Amino acid sequence: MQDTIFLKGMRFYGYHGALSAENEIGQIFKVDVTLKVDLSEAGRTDNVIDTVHYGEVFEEVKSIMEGKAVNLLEHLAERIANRINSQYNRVMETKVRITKENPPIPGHYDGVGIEIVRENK
Amino acid sequence: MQDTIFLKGMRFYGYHGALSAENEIGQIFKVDVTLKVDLSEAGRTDNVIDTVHYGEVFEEVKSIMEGKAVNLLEHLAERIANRINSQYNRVMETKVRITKENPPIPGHYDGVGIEIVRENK
Amino acid sequence: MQDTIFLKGMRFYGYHGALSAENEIGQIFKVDVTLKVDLSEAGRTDNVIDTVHYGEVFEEVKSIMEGKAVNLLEHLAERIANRINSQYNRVMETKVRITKENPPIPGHYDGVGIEIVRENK
Amino acid sequence: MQDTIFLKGMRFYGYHGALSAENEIGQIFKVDVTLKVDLSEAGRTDNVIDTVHYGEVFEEVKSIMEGKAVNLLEHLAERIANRINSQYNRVMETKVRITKENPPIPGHYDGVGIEIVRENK
Amino acid sequence: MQDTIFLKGMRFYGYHGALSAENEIGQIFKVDVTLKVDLSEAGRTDNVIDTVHYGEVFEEVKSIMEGKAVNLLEHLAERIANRINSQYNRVMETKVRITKENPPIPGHYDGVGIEIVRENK
Amino acid sequence: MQDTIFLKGMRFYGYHGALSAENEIGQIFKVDVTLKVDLSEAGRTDNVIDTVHYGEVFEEVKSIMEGKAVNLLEHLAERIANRINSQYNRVMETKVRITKENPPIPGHYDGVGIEIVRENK
Amino acid sequence: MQDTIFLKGMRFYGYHGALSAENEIGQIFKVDVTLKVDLSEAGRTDNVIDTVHYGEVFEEVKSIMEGKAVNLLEHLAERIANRINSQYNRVMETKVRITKENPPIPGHYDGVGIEIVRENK
Amino acid sequence: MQDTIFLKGMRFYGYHGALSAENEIGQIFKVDVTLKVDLSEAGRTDNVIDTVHYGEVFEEVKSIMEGKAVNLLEHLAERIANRINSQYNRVMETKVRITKENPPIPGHYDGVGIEIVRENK
Ligand SMILES: Nc1nc(O)c2nn(-c3cccc(C(=O)NCc4ccccc4Sc4ccccc4CO)c3)nc2n1
Ligand SMILES: Nc1nc(O)c2nn(-c3cccc(C(=O)NCc4ccccc4Sc4ccccc4CO)c3)nc2n1
Ligand SMILES: Nc1nc(O)c2nn(-c3cccc(C(=O)NCc4ccccc4Sc4ccccc4CO)c3)nc2n1
Ligand SMILES: Nc1nc(O)c2nn(-c3cccc(C(=O)NCc4ccccc4Sc4ccccc4CO)c3)nc2n1
Ligand SMILES: Nc1nc(O)c2nn(-c3cccc(C(=O)NCc4ccccc4Sc4ccccc4CO)c3)nc2n1
Ligand SMILES: Nc1nc(O)c2nn(-c3cccc(C(=O)NCc4ccccc4Sc4ccccc4CO)c3)nc2n1
Ligand SMILES: Nc1nc(O)c2nn(-c3cccc(C(=O)NCc4ccccc4Sc4ccccc4CO)c3)nc2n1
Ligand SMILES: Nc1nc(O)c2nn(-c3cccc(C(=O)NCc4ccccc4Sc4ccccc4CO)c3)nc2n1
Repeated sequence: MQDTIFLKGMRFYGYHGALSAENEIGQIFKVDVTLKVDLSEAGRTDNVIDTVHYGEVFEEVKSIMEGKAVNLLEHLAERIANRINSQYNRVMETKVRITKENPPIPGHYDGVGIEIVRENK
Repeated sequence: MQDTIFLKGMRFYGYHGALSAENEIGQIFKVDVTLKVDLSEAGRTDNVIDTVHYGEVFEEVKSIMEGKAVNLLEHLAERIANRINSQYNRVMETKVRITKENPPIPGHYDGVGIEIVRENK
Repeated sequence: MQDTIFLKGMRFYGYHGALSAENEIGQIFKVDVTLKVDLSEAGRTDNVIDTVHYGEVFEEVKSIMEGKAVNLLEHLAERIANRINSQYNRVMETKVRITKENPPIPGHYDGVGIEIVRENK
Repeated sequence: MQDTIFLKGMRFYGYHGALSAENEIGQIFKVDVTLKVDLSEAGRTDNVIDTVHYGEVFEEVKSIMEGKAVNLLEHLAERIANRINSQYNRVMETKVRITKENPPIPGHYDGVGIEIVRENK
Repeated sequence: MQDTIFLKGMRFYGYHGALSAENEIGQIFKVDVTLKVDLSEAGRTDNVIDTVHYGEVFEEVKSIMEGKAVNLLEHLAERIANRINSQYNRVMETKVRITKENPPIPGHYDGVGIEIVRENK
Repeated sequence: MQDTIFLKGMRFYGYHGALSAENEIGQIFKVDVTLKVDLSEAGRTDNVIDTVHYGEVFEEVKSIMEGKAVNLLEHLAERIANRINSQYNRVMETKVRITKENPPIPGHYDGVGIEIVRENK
Repeated sequence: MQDTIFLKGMRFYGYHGALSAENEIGQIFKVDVTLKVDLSEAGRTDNVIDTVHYGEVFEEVKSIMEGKAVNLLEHLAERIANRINSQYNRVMETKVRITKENPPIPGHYDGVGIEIVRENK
Repeated sequence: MQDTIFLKGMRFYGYHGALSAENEIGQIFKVDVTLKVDLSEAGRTDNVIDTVHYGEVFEEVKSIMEGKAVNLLEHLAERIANRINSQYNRVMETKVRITKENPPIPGHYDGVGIEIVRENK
């Protein structure tokens, strides 16, 4: 089963980071969420109730990304995957990628970040 | 067998969406289609009749994307995969990705969408 | 005097537009603001009090772009130029460009919009 | 008076070109239109009737770009400027830029084209 | 063994295509080549003779892409994979992707093309 | 008279540069040419003989950019402007911009270069 | 005289900013420098000694951008323009644009900054 | 286990290359590093000590990329993978991609390079 529902390049201004100054100034966090969902019923029915609402997922990601500042991207993604898996039984597995395009790293790069994959139990 | 025929970033202005206002205003839909096709005969012969015509595939996608408005991206992709699989026996499997880069979601992101993979029976 | 202070590609999700459906769904508005300001004193002093604060300007633009929905981009830009000119005497003239990259126009384009230039009286 | 109304990166697939093969195959034409229009009344009133409708302008450009094939970009732009100037008295001057990003020129470049500026008489 | 040597976005102006007009006018062909090669010896030695020369590979691709016009992308890629596999025993497998970003297809898309994977016998 | 004919982002691999190593290795040179030409006759007539051929201009630029290596970008642009002005009486003035996106400068930048404007005598 | 020598998109990681946290964490500063220089002698001679060395200019910009942290972009640009004007008599005027693409401003934008133009006395 | 920590598009100006002239002039090297690391503990704890520090990894890559010039990209990547695997036991495997976007290859392409994957022993 290779069907997926995705939300790409979601950007949020947040205050996460292990560094005091980061928590103070903040920065933009980029988030990609890919959900493993069987979409054949919805493909047949065309009834919005047979699939997972992208809009609702964005709201969940947003509430976590624009909420309380935490130290790690690992913790933010764990909370997002866990939030999506908990509320949608149709999601067989959740992939969350978070990128800091402008972290406190003296250099020239496109971004740094993490990616996790959590199956829905 | 890892050979594929692809059509990337096809853009169509359509009226699909579960929201009345979407159906009224419309938006641009981005579509990626990847077809699993054994291309060694055509690679040998160079005869256009031994492969699947990209132009014809685009026409099929277009007729569906610019046709009657439906609620879901899931339904649009199901119709496209089913249309391609039905008319081309050489296509072993069809992957259809549809992205709404500008859906009615208050936020900053690159796009939202779905992706399905349907083997040709 | 060719010195300027600028804010490029500011993006806001708003509900402006002459069409009911636009007001309902909303869309992203892109805004460029260029201010004619003599920057030699600040270039000499390095004292933030001798120039116009980009951060404060962004806040002004934001309050207007994310506020009450109006029909025209012309009206939004007039309000922004007027807001900036009114609060900063050092701004000799304000240029405001607003782009709707995804208006209700069935077609393929990069964007549509307006640009105004208002001298500070 | 530096106010303008603009339409950027409009893309149309057409068959214009002095070469037979071009007329046969076609290509994408990119068009930028900038109109000199005094926008202060509309900025005051917020009444759509006090400005020039971007949507209507796009329709005009489209009808010319997707219509009968001609030899020159110069002729296409002359027809567009003339069409806009004729129907809108508020347009003091029309600038039309047309780019062939992929003309029959053996080489590597971003595009070739012309730009004209026609005052409204 | 997941090591690879790659050449991305190689662009050549050629005259390939099943349509007479294409052969006459030509267009830009984009080519991506990925070679499966064990790079640990070279990683140890740092001796250029223990790996496959990217420059030589580009020359091979070029000679085929800028040579005699053929009908299919399938045939061009088959010739490239076969050319690389034949001359380099260290290449365990060759992947060739060819994209026509501007084919004679009336529409808006990013590109169309094929991709093949050929193991070296 | 604000009409212009332009060729943007022409790229050529050349060996120009004041440094021996540059002459040996080479690099990509990016060239923009803007010609001041009255395009109203051609806009009226649609006859290719009433304007300046973009294709011919590209050929001229190419012959200079891919020819004998010289030390300066200033000299290359002077030769191009002079070549275009000499062969086309309809060109009232020629602007030539040449960019070295990857010169032997240890740093991070988008490009360095020169731009000249030469009226046709 | 419209000839210019330019350096575009120079990027430096620095610690400038009126905010303590900025000075602590730092960020990338983007700089564009355009110099008004008569390039006809060099265009004639092809002798590097008749023009201004882009490499030397970059070094000057770099020494200022990667040096002591100051509060304002206005001060940094004033120092750069003044440094270039002082060391090169052939530079009739220096334009310096500095952009903070990621300042401590909670929002979505492309960048904020200033631009100054200083004639060489 | 599909969790990863990544650093994308790191750019360094170095002098690596098998050609004398390359070693003399230098060029920009682009590096992507993907680390296979189990991130669930850190996702639970939010304690920076339970994961691998992206900043420290960048420093390692940098020290190798901006250090002594070597002939091959294969050798540079082998040293990086080996450096990361050696210092971090939590890294189960290291993927290093190095791209020369502007090598001494007369042509038009996006880049050439290699990619290696080394499990941590
Ligand atoms: N795995 C992970 N996940 C997160 O969410 C993290 N947040 N930080 C984090 C915490 C504290 C500092 C930094 C940071 O980027 N520091 C950059 C830096 C780190 C280590 C060593 C050097 C540097 S930069 C440097 C080095 C030498 C001189 C001057 C500088 C610039 O400050 C990041 N690391 C994370 N790792
Ligand atoms: N899986 C899927 N597939 C499709 O094809 C869909 N079309 N829509 C769809 C239908 C109705 C509404 C929307 C939509 O994007 N609504 C966005 C939204 C949804 C849910 C909750 C909030 C919001 S936005 C919001 C929230 C609070 C205040 C103000 C707003 C902006 O309207 C999308 N959802 C789909 N899901
Ligand atoms: N100068 C200006 N400023 C603003 O802020 C505006 N907002 N709108 C606005 C208001 C109402 C409708 C639209 C709009 O874009 N409509 C697009 C459209 C307009 C006119 C004619 C045709 C079309 S699209 C079309 C045409 C034929 C068939 C189907 C369609 C798609 O609806 C925009 N126009 C503005 N002009
Ligand atoms: N000012 C202007 N405006 C237009 O609208 C034009 N359409 N064409 C046009 C007409 C006929 C041919 C071409 C074209 O691009 N030909 C390219 C070309 C022209 C002249 C000389 C050489 C070439 S390409 C070439 C050269 C040598 C060998 C092989 C080739 C590839 O065919 C363009 N020129 C225009 N000029
Ligand atoms: N698998 C494959 N590989 C190649 O290398 C190919 N080259 N062509 C090829 C050959 C002949 C024509 C075309 C082409 O793109 N034609 C586009 C087109 C094809 C089929 C049906 C319609 C169209 S476009 C169209 C349709 C209706 C009206 C007007 C038009 C524009 O001409 C491409 N097809 C290939 N397929
Ligand atoms: N106006 C102009 N026009 C041209 O066409 C030029 N070609 N070169 C040119 C000639 C010789 C060297 C270079 C070059 O870019 N050198 C870069 C450099 C120049 C001056 C000072 C330092 C550097 S880089 C540097 C500095 C210190 C240590 C290590 C390095 C890297 O080599 C360029 N300069 C031009 N100027
Ligand atoms: N003209 C100019 N030049 C420079 O070089 C400047 N550096 N700063 C500067 C100094 C201090 C703070 C900031 C900054 O961007 N602050 C952003 C901000 C400023 C003013 C008001 C609000 C904000 S953001 C905000 C607002 C409300 C709640 C939360 C936040 C996020 O901190 C920038 N301003 C400059 N102006
Ligand atoms: N696998 C690998 N890894 C590295 O790190 C390499 N560095 N070089 C390397 C060494 C020496 C030369 C070049 C180079 O790119 N040369 C380009 C070139 C190579 C072979 C054949 C032709 C050419 S370009 C050419 C051809 C004909 C005429 C004129 C030219 C331009 O010089 C690269 N090759 C590598 N391969």
